[PDB]
Amino acid sequence: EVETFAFQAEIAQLMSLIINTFYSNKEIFLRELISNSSDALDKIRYESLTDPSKLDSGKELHINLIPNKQDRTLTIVDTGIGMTKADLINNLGTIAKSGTKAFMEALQAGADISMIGQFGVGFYSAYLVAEKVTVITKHNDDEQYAWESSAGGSFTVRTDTGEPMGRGTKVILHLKEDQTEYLEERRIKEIVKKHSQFIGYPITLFVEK
Amino acid sequence: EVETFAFQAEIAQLMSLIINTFYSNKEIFLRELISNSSDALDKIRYESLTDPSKLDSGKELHINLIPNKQDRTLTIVDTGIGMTKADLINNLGTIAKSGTKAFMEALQAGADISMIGQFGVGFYSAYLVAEKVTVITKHNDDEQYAWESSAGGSFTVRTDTGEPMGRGTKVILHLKEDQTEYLEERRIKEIVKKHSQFIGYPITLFVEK
Ligand SMILES: CCOc1ccc(-c2snnc2-c2cc(Cl)c(O)cc2O)cc1
Ligand SMILES: CCOc1ccc(-c2snnc2-c2cc(Cl)c(O)cc2O)cc1
Ligand SMILES: [Mg+2]
Repeated sequence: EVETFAFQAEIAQLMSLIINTFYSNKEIFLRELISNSSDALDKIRYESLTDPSKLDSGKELHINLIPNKQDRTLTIVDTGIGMTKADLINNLGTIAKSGTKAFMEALQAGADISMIGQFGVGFYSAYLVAEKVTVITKHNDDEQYAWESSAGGSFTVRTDTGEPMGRGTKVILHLKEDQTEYLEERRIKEIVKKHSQFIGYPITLFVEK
Repeated sequence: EVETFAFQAEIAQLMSLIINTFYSNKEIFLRELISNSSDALDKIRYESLTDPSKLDSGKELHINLIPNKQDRTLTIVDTGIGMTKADLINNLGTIAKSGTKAFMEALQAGADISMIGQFGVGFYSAYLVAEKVTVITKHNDDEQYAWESSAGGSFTVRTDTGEPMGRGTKVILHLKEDQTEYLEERRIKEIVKKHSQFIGYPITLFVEK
């Protein structure tokens, strides 16, 4: 049922540096995840321009942000193109080996962690705030899969048994104990307004009981 | 031999606003074109991770900048994934109808033209400096095509008879008469250093006799 994989050495090194480096401006993780949702939304939009049946798995193109203080999770849902199993295994659709190398060289030429998305590896900034990340994804070709990792060098992939998602990607951030500010409505609103004001899909921040 | 197409009304409106709006910071066109080359380079890199034969049409992943003062052209060449004929017709692989709408709304909510790439339509910033743009492209699936437009509502596509390119995209900017600074070596170097310092492929600026 569950397959466990080793990250490539460079990606393990990227994740160790994100986890261990002192860096206070952690809120940029949300901009990076919302940007990857926007890129995935743009891909299904573009494919649907020539094949409208690609939206038979959901016509609405949007992003939901769902805090849960009881579970200590922040979930980012989109209805973008989704990832195949192969793309999930292959670093969640990114060019992460080469992007890591360039990001390292840049951190040497003075860059800072907030520039991670210039290297094609912004997903991994989730580990600024999450002890465990779970990525549930469904592409029109393919079945629904769950990826997960608490870092430490490995990740798992399984066929997902949760709720069907139609099409798209859900990123569940299991927050570190000192990072619960990212469940607060005022804090999430301030970060989306500062860094994702011009994203071209609706972003709905859910509220809690 | 030559097919002529109308731009969609929103894209014609995007190009008219880029051509007619007073806006002095025209040099951002180069960052936008070099970013689209980087995205195309990332796509063939990612595809080659699971199918190395995709690089049988050229192993090196790079960007060349070629000024020609005699022809008044600046050419941007990359060896990225290339575009099919369909993608060229469909706004050079972009979601340009919806990106235009969001860029317009943003220019209302105070944004400026330099933010065009946040709307997925940075290509069209070429018309800040070019009277005519020619896009020659070759994808592994497909033949080599040339797209061209001097704005005014239409573009052409033909099978290209120039030099074979192996794989990738060449953007030829036929500069406006008052925009020849963008052929000067010191000027191009200053713009790549200011805005494309962290692009993860080599950028070679060619020199002239
Ligand atoms: C350089 C960006 O590369 C990217 C960007 C997005 C993707 C894709 S395709 N399907 N889902 C995602 C996705 C992935 C993540 Cl991690 C996410 O947070 C949200 C998503 O919708 C693949 C590569
Ligand atoms: C939002 C970016 O969307 C993009 C970005 C790049 C592409 C692609 S696929 N093949 N070539 C290009 C390309 C296109 C242009 Cl115009 C260029 O200047 C250089 C290129 O290599 C398609 C959509
Ligand atoms: Mg981008």
